[PDB]
Amino acid sequence: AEERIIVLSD
Amino acid sequence: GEYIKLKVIGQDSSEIHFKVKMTTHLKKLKESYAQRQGVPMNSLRFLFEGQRIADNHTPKELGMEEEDVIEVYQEQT
Repeated sequence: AEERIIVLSD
Repeated sequence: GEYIKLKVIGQDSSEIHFKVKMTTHLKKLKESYAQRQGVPMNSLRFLFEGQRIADNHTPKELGMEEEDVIEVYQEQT
């Protein structure tokens, strides 16, 4: 189970 | 810098993290999270400390800090 990071744009 | 990283706990205790700006309206997070579960957003309720997150809430307005947690609940009947 891998890490999931999403970068969101403003 | 003005970004903070948030852990979104889904119903299976799986987690997706988002890096957002302190000033970002949290609707994008909701829409991205619900898209990645393959579910309708209105089937979901996103809570911060039990309190429902609106499309126009921001992390700062809600008082969110780094690594703070959003819980995704099934919407109620």
